[PDB]
Amino acid sequence: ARKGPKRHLKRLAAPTSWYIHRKAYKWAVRPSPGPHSMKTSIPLIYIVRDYLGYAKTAREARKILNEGKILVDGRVRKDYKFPVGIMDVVSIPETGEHYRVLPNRIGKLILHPISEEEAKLKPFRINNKRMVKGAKVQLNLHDGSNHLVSLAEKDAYKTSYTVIMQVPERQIVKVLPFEVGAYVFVTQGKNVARKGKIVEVRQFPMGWPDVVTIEDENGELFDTLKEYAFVIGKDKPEISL
Amino acid sequence: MEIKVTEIRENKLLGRKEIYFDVLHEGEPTPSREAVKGKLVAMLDLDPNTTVIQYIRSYFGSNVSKGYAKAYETRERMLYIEPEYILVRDGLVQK
Amino acid sequence: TFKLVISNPKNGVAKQVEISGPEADKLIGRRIGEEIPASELGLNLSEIFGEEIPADAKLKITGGTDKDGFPMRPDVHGPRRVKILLSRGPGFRPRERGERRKKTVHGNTISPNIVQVNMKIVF
Amino acid sequence: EIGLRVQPPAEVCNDPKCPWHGNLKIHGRYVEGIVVSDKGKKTVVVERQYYHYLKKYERYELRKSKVHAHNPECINAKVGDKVLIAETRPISKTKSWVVVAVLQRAE
RNA sequence: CGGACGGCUCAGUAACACGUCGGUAACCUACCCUCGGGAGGGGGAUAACCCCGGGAAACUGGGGCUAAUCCCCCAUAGGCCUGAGGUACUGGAAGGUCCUCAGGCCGAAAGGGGCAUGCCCGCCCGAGGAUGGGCCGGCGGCCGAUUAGGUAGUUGGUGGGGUAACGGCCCACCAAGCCGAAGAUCGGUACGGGCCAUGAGAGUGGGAGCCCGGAGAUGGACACUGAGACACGGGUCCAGGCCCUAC
Ligand SMILES: [Zn+2]
Repeated sequence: ARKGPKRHLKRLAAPTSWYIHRKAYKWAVRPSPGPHSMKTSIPLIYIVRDYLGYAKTAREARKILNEGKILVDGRVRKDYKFPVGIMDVVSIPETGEHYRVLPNRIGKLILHPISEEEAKLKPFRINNKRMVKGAKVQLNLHDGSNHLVSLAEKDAYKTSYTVIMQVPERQIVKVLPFEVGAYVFVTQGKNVARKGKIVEVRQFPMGWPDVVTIEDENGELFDTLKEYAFVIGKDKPEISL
Repeated sequence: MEIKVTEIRENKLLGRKEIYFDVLHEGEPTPSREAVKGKLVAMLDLDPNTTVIQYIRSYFGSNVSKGYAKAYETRERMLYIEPEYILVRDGLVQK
Repeated sequence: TFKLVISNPKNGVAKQVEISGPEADKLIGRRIGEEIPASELGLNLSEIFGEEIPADAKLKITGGTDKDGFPMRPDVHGPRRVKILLSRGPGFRPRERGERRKKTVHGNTISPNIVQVNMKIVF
Repeated sequence: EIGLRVQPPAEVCNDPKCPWHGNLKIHGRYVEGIVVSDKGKKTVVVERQYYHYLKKYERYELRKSKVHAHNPECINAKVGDKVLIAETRPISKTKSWVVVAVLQRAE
């Protein structure tokens, strides 16, 4: 009978969304709590050691991280347990490399290379809105982060809109609304990594969530959850996919 | 015995060149680390020091063995990054 | 036979001496926290202790130890033994936070089972 | 307006254990049934029938499940009536459901 | 700061224990992330160390001296309760959050360290997330009638206490309900599943070794410290056994 929290992870019990050889060893790195969930994130050491290849062993990877050479959303990260997730930007300036973290169609996490001009912006989905002391408004975003806005400009922000920001400084630019011609990317579910344009939104009673109907390039229509629909543009992707 | 490079990569974060080469030895035994390093540097214009061979590996019946080496810029970084057992195995260092 | 450890704070020094007879029989029944005039026990501080000590001096009882090696504790009355659950001393050095043990100690009161006594001078 | 779409009662309740006009919250599932007992004070027992499939024999068997539910005064339901119930927090040892509406009374 | 994980075993348990779908608008959470703000003024002791020791050991007494991110106080921020109003937010649904007033109780912080002429590591308050758990419900999973009636805080209500929190969880008062031949209660047997063995299949039988969950640490009870234990290399008692002993 357990008397307290876990500190170990068996490699067969690790998330599906990882590229990981499950039978090679017994243990896996257990992720520390932080910006994303366990089902939408991977530790840095796996990126530095397995996805890219700049290290063969964990000691080498840890030395790289402690020398201060990997940035995530423009911030130095030295903990090997730090979780990297969807829409995060990974940067290596000694090489000039810049990647965006996204999901596959199977549901696994991949690195898409991008340019230095687009490695300065990151979108955030608004998940909730609160009033906080001083009659101010707090926006609670999809990576668990928070941002403050005033009363006067409160109606410009809603709970499935998207906000594009300069990341190390966190300055807002180009609010994108949830609408009926908006361009959407899917993050979870059976239709993960499909894209298209919103066609319709349906609501249900007694706590059941809302569903969105989408049209893809070829004209095929499909459905998913509104909380799984990530707005990235009005009619054209503001970022590369 | 002859050598044939097959892939070079540069690691700027660790500061080294990773070199995958083939070795050809027909009717001969598996060559020695000394000879392999000698020919490697004599060909690619490297300093013998600052260079470590990780492995030479032979396969079932091939006469073609595989090898992997690491070329460093400075001996300080070399010794701060590499573990002592391969340095002792090559001979750069005494216990 | 009672051994005495006589302490002078003014310098921070201590001397051990032996005692037997009526001079010892006088201590019995006396509790910790009581003052005695030295001479009554048949001793003098000047010679054996140190340089010079004003007369009318008074020895004060502070503790001691018995045959088997168990200490006295002031808040336990009587001349007899006890086993009690302790969180701090005297009689117990905890060694860990929130730790408790059942130690045996001697009471507040002197009795012939005692061996050594600890006396402090009050000026 | 409690989340479920039905015609609320025609009387104003003052009881904190009433969804309509009170503080008891409903969240989760909703099912229909038929009252079997009305003897407890503010308490009703509800039944629903369902068929369970047996694989080896390729056939079905009928089963009956019972549920104990809170019955408020503004919504006073007696034996024989068809009724809708909803899940909430624990009210007693055996009651965690509340009546929301009577669909068809009995005689 | 950690030692509450890892590791071992299947005695007990026919149960919301397990499996699956859901819920908590009825709850806690050190380490981590983001944002928004703070670090004011005063005190104290004691281990090491020195002088004496006691005891067979296990262990342990007195006196002198001295530090801190050790301990304490004052203030200010802040937290909780209640009453009266307003109507900014979220949500399917609110006195849940926000604003104003009032009466009160509790009550922070290490401006510490390193470098160097601003940076790195840390301290406290608030809002949210994450991680890890607690609690609730619907559905599903062995044998026996040479076991037929069982239940008395038992079933429910009103009002309270206690809890981190809903709750007969516990209390005072009022009633007579709850379960059952579609098998209650009682007894027997057994950790549950993913899975495994076999067979053309339908099916029959098993569930030690790997993963997830549960329970236990001679038997049986009870507590301290801590974010988290009634604690697997810790504590107290009874039973039971074993060992050292100058008894
Ligand atoms: Zn009403």
